[PDB]
Amino acid sequence: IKEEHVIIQAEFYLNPDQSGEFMFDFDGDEIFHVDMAKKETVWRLEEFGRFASFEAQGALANIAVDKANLEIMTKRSNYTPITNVPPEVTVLTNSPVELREPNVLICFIDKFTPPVVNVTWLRNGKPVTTGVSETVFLPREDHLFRKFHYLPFLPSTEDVYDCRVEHWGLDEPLLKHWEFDA
Amino acid sequence: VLSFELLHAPATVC
Amino acid sequence: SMGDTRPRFLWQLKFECHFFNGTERVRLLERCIYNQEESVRFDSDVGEYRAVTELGRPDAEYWNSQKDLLEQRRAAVDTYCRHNYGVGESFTVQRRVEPKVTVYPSKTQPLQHHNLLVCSVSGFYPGSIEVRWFRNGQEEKAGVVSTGLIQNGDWTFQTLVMLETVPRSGEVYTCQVEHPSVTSPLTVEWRA
Repeated sequence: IKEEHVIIQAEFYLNPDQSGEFMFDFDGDEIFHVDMAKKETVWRLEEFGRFASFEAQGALANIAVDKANLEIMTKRSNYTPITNVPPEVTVLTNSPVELREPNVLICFIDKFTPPVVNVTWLRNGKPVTTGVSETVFLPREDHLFRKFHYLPFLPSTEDVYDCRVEHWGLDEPLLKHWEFDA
Repeated sequence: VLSFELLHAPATVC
Repeated sequence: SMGDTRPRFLWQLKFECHFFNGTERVRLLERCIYNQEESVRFDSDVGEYRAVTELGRPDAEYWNSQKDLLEQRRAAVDTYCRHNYGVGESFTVQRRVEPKVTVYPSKTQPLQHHNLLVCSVSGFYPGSIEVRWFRNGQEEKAGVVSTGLIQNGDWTFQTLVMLETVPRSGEVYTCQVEHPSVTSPLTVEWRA
């Protein structure tokens, strides 16, 4: 029975950050999210926007309700704050690595809350800032979150990489190492 | 094309 | 800003549409989560809201006093779940992407001692797949280990399925992949 499917509309609002999110998930993959700054629908695969539509203005009104409801719930709980749950991190590649053949490093950050995280790729100890892309926070059934960050790269046996993750639940930055061996 | 639809969030009780 | 350790407060709303046998059976679960605790839920098998924790009791009571909200939620299996299933079916439910299959040894070791042969199955969708190893046509199971199914985040999956071998000259190892994207199995051989 993989003859079952699940579609989830998942939203959040987080204070004091004033951060909202609105996304749809199908069987664990994001269909789309609403970019809260640009106020637009971002399809996870670009071609989905040729096959379907979505009206982001209604999603943004839901975020206004979610913010008001968070404020009510925060008071109703007597200002009980969230307990931080730190992430676990795995680095892998899109496909088996071959010397100088383009690939993608994937930093997968999982099982954390609240949904605020600072993720930096390091190559030979130094931050690699551009070329990277990242997903929004994806929901889990335990109401924690997961997230993917991607770095296209040319494999070399001399370079080493680290995905450096900072989160309130961690006592120090988590550095997940990756390198290509001969 | 067809449009995905959302469910709207109700206001919690004050 | 540096040194931001202010307490945080989180609210999540999740609407889950569960589909059984196409859209023959549909269940909606609407969940409210404060911090990491679900407080109230609407389950279409119940048809009204129910408190999950005491924090949610006021909302279950208030929402259950609203005829309009309840009628809208009771019809949502059709107006929302089945609707959205129909919108997305052709590119989600029906999405099929064929994997690329490669085989390689895990390290360079001499014949007649232990090695791990790797069958890499890359880039497929949906996640249901069968990856099996054969030695001279006979299936090997005891020495097989895998990464498990890896979701790449981009609507593809991958997996490595590995076989611990003591390869002898002349032996042929085959990795066979069955997957809904192909009508015949994919096979890749490695000759010792």
